[PDB]
Amino acid sequence: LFKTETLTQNCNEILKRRRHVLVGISPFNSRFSEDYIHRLIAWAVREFQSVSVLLAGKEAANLLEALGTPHGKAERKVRKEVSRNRRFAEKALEAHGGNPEDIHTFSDFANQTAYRNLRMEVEAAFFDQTHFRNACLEMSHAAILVEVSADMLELAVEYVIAELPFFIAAPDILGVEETLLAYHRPWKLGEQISRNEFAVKMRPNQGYLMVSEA
Repeated sequence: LFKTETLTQNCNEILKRRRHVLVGISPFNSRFSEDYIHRLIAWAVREFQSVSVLLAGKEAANLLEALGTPHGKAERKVRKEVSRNRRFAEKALEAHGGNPEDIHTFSDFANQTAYRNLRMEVEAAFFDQTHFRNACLEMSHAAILVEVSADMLELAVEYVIAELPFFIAAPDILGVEETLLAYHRPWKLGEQISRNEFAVKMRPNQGYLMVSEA
């Protein structure tokens, strides 16, 4: 039903224990359709003890703004899109035996200590290390995905910075022992992170699970 590919041999060991998976769902991404979300979550609930859903926070508007959508309309548009992702995930979670309250957005933790610490770690790296800054900008290019300017990227990159703590430690934010972030795309930044190319480090209880249909 789904084929999986881990980041590291560590990501693989977390995978073997099947404790928690954090399923990402992106706004405005043709991948996530009601039927697809239903299948993914179905598979998650089967394969793991515990399933959580991660949605896009407020900075998702930065993406629409980079595409020239005006600021006010951008927030309203993101609100509609994300609340719609939520409704689809709630349905699926309810239907397959998961907990409908296990949906979060990456903005929900803004005042949480664990989230703020991590966001600081990422900002310090973003500003200090040029390599990291560029990896991040490449990634925000990926997110916006008719020409793309450097200012568009300085805008959209807020999205990548806000999201990243769930990629490097979700467990600290959600209070869970260990977890895998499941998503359909390859994560290039993650591959570099895993090789110790930056001051940002993936926590030993976190892993990235690339998931694809079968």
